[PDB]
Amino acid sequence: HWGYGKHNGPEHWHKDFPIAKGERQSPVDIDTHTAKYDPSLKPLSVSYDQATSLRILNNGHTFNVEFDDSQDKAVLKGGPLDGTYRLIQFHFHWGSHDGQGSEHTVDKKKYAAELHLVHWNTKYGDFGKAVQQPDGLAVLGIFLKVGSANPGLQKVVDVLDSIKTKGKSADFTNFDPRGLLPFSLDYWTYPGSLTTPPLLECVTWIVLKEPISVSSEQVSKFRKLNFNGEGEPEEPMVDNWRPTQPLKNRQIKASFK
Ligand SMILES: [Zn+2]
Repeated sequence: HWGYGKHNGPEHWHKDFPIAKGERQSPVDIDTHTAKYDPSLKPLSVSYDQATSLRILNNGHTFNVEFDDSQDKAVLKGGPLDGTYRLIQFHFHWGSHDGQGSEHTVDKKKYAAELHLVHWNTKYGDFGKAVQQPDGLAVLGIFLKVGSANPGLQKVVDVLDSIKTKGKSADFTNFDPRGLLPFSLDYWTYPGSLTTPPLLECVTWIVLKEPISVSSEQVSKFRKLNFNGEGEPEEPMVDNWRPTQPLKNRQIKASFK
């Protein structure tokens, strides 16, 4: 019912999801000169040592790596957050070519891809309750810059040929998401939304300044996925990104001076 095509794409999402034109929509452009250091931010704590990946799936929009979120096995704390946020899945957005694909931009520059690690606030008990609250979700956003091959991505790349069409999934256990993090956790933060329908304004965005690498060959494997289901005309899964939205009455804060 929604997608990234001419008919069903970001320019038309507002018809069925009028919040698409709301106060706190994502992604946004990050102006690095006007994002101000915020000394009230606490240190950011990523605790992924016990993370338990389960499956990888093509949902017709991207591919998701799903985690066991029945316990505090992989959590995000600190920074702008109050309380504990549990990892439920991560996924990517990417382009048709290396010069586009990210959702957030930095001084109007696009990266080749962007990684989203989605976490929900445990005080709401269940992801489905959390997404209804303004402090329900915390999404780590990590930019991918084409350069050297990334070993922490390779297990993902290697399984993508098994989930080429919408609705396919594969077993995906023992994947360590720490291998997808940059070495510095310096970040920008702002209040926003899911970047796909239903576009709910429940997200504390934490966008890391340091990108991770991806080889040309690795991102080319992302582009061999398809939006369509089996037996339908082929629609390559590329350019599954929403363009940036107006900042409106928000500020982007920096964790670093
Ligand atoms: Zn995303």
